[PDB]
Amino acid sequence: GTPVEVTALYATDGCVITSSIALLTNSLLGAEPVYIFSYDAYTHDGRADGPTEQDRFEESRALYQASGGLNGDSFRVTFCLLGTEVGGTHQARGRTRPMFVCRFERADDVAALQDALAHGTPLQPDHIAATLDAEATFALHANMILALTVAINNASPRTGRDAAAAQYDQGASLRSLVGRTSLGQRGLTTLYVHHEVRVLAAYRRAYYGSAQSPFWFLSKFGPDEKSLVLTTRYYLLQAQRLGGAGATYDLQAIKDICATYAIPHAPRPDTVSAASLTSFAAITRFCCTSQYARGAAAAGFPLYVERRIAADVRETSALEKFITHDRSCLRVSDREFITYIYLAHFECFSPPRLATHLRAVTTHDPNPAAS
Amino acid sequence: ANNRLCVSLCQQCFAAKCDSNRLHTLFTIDAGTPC
Amino acid sequence: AEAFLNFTSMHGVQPILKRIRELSQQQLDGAQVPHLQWFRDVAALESPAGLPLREFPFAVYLITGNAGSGKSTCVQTINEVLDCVVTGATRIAAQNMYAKLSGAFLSRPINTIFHEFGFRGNHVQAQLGQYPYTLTSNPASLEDLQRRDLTYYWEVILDLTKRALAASGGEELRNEFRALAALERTLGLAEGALTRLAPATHGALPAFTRSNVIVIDEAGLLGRHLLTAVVYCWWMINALYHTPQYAARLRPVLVCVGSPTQTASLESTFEHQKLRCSVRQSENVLTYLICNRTLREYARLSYSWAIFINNKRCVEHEFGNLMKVLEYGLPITEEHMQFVDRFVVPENYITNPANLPGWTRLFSSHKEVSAYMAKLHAYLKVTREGEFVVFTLPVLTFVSVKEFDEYRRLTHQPGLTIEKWLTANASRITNYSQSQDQDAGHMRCEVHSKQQLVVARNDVTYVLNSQIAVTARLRKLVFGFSGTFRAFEAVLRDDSFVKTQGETSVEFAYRFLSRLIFSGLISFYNFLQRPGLDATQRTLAYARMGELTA
Amino acid sequence: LDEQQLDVFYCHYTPGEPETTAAVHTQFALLKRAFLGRFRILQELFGEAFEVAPFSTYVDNVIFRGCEMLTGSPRGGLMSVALQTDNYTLMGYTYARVFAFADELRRRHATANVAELLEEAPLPYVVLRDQHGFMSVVNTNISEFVESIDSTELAMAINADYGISSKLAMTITRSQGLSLDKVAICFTPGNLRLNSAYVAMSRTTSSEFLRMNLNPLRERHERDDVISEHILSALRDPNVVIVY
DNA sequence: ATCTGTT
Ligand SMILES: Cc1nc(N(C)C(=O)Cc2ccc(-c3ccccn3)cc2)sc1S(N)(=O)=O
Repeated sequence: GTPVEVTALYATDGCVITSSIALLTNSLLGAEPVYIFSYDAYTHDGRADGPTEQDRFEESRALYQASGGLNGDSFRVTFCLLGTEVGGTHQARGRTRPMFVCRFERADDVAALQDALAHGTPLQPDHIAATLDAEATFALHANMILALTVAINNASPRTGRDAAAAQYDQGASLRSLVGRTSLGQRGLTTLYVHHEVRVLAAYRRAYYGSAQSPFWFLSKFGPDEKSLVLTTRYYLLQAQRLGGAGATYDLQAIKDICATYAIPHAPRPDTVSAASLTSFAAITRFCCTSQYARGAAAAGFPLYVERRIAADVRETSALEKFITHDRSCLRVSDREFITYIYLAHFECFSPPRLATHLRAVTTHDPNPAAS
Repeated sequence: ANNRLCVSLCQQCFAAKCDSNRLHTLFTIDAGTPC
Repeated sequence: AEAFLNFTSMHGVQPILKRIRELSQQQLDGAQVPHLQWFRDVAALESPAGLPLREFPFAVYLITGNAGSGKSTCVQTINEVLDCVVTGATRIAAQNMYAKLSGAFLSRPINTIFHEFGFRGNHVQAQLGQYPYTLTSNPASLEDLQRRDLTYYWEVILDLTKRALAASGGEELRNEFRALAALERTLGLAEGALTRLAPATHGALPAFTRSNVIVIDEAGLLGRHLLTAVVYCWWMINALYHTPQYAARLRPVLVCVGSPTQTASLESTFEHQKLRCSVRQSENVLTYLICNRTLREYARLSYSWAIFINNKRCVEHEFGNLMKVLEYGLPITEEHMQFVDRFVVPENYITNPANLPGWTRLFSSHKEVSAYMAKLHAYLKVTREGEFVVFTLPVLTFVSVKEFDEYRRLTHQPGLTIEKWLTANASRITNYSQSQDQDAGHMRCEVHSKQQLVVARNDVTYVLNSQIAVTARLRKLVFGFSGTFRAFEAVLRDDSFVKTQGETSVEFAYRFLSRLIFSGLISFYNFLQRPGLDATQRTLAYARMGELTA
Repeated sequence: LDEQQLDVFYCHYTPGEPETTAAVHTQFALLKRAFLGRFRILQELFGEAFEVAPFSTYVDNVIFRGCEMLTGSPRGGLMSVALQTDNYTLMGYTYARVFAFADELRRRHATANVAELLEEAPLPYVVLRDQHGFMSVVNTNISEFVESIDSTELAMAINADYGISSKLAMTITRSQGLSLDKVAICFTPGNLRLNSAYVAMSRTTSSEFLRMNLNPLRERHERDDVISEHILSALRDPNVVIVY
């Protein structure tokens, strides 16, 4: 068919920035295995006609066939970390930043990628080094090289030596420096070799907050298995790409909404336990083999998010309009006005009423047609 | 208080500095011992 | 549970976000942006009598509410969605805000508002308000109010302007942003592609060059003359570096969070000759914004106001009704008077140190607190119940003889006594305001020649095994102890202790923990010395520990 | 005490000085494993009686006499900064000398006379214990006072104290940025205002722990309703947002 | 009557 696109959030035990830079520069002296924590798969649209709610559900459920092994032949994967992109304007600000890109076409590469995505084994640096895409990988680290070069050379450029042949133009120094600098592998490798500390410090500021321990993830997105999988995947990856009406909500709201997505259960032979959170191996194996990461359970969360948000807003808006209209045209004293304000607001949003409303919007099936 | 009895002592003074025409409270004690 | 306690507070914050985002994107005209010549003109003045009339644009958004109503979730969502700068009016407020924000998802360090616009140590001892000013305009325009505010705060403003203009390499223009723009123009790239990466490569640039949305928390304790200064400072900085946002013609947006009822600000002054301290009340920022007519018309406060009601903690009826009556200024009836009669008790009951143990006493003076503390310390000795001891420690102050001579010469009045001057200046030499509530003894002073100094020495009394608080930023050194066995195991199991420290001494923390663990062995047999412990289980433990060690 | 009376693991294991990060991590992991194993063995041996056993471990040898602590030298131990929102306990005072504090005082302060005079006559340090139970030594509090008269600035005085406070009594103005659990108020007739009463009566969550010496609603007081009028008039505006 | 900003 067509290359399937994949976005992979990746992590490693150690210093992720140093290992990534060593991988990029080909200085195979600090590379380490990479663990894939979360991912999402999609196919290019190719058709403007917006499919109905029951068409995209089926199309998406056809991807995660029955074992988390995506259906396809050739794959295009983008490995990324935490951080916020700069220079872009939208409704909200981003939460992740791409790091590099690889293409898997051969049989061996496809088998390795499927094994990594199904069970959870780490990927050795050999495959990543061999399958890297140079033209697209280095289109990202293009302006940073120029900025770092200018900052390093920013020692006073007098450009007035004159003499016999040293009388280069005021603007000629920067022009020549730009011309002689290659915005590719060579420039980055030389800068790393000669100015390692400054380069590392500069890179650690564009990817703020990219080095966290497993307990941080467990505390933020856990402690439940269903939450730990679904909420992580939606909040970090799909929310910005899909860009619906739920892209301006914070993490607490998303967890609250997920609490109502009640679907059948099936206990596992065993769970994860403490004293193993010193590495990403146990958490990765636990997450990749879950039953919420494939099938019809993972193909129908975003639709429920949209439906629930719309259902809540529908009633909230009408109640607010009624209250405001009544408030704006009442002629009474202060005591009566305060009494009315608090009485109306209590009558609308008392605890039992909220409990009933919440019990009225609970689903027991991922299929939109059988909700 | 909740199902109890409250007994208080009050005074009214006729001096110019205190007030007069006004009632003042001195202390409050509980009287619920002999239920 | 915890799902229906956030239902109504998470659907009502969207309009606030929409309005703030709309406000923070409007563009100014080309004939309104302050130029860099205005500050050069100001820096070359001697008295505030030569200031002309000028305007500095800005915009505001108010968030007022009762204490305990839940206005923090708004800041949480704003930080998570928008790009802003979060500050605080004091140190406690900043620490609480950082705790919340970092406990939710993620955050950077949080500082005060004084550190943001360049407040130094010396400015703490300036004289505020010496030159007369009289409003001239019938309902004064914005320029009149701005000039009055700049005249009130003259010393700090002038010093900051001089320092900022001189420190920028004299007349050498800063090259942090200009070189990148020149290179981008030469190479023919998209606008803003290379300049916006300046903060990443330079790690000392101020935060006011990064965003134009400023959040001020607990703004009720700030004086009204600080609404202008901040604004002023912003423009100046952005005119010096020529930042990317200065070229797009944007203006600051100030989001002020507070409560206008249970908060006030005070101003004090010192009068020489008689050596007297005078304190009074003034206006704060929220009242300035709400009450003034010109500001109300300029900032359009009707479309930029959100109000939080409700209280989450009250579970009583009459108490809530009384609180509402007191807050909203309703008339007082006899039912409230009858209700409030349950809490009264004689004063001698309260002032006895043997009644109501562990309760806090609120007075209205610095002398009653001292008297009660002395009474309590005297009582804790003779009528001892154990596990409470009282001891004393010395404190001291050094003076300057030459500087005292100079001050006396400048102020005249040759006849002066060190004791009287020190007694008069008791409220200003110290660092914190609780120095007057301490139980201290008789004063004593001496003169040490050779070094030509005068030293005053005194004693202060403290209790043992009592809870205290640190009113300052002091460095501390950890040197042992971890509690009971279970607590020690729990602390060692999790790595949060490592993460709390900065990302520079992880190896140091590991080494310290390793040393403590190494010294933590032995003494197990002292535990085994418990009477009536065992006979053979001791040998079983011996064998087990030997096998484990092998 | 058997042949392994002193945990002969000591006499057969000598954990020498540390090394590069890898060696430090390996040693730390091995020590954690050993400590956890020995603790598990002992807990299985005895249990609850062992769980609450007293414990104390220090980098060096320390002794306590009355209200004083005698120790050799404070070598090692990571430095840190004390926060103003944390709770501590007053353990005592010590006369041990620390090089870091003295060197910092020499560095930051250019006043050599004060430093020398303090060196001739020393001051004690304060020893505290935090919530979790880690003994800490805290530095002294030094402040500088320079006056400004007319347009001249003169440095005049320096103060040296400890800078700790107790939450057992305070004024009413200070408590406007605090929260309490039990309160006992004390008004004074003659200068009573209603706002002071409102601020003082709202420091606690409930009314079961409140006391006072007079009734402020039956006495004479001053009122000023200017902000309340504006707030009430803003609630009838259809353009103001109200959040429950 | 009266508080808090600065490594
Ligand atoms: C049956 C009922 N329960 C009601 N609750 C829970 C409340 O008022 C809750 C509350 C709301 C605001 C405050 C407050 C406190 C200080 C300053 C301003 N405001 C206190 C408490 S209200 C009603 S009723 N009789 O109006 O319908």
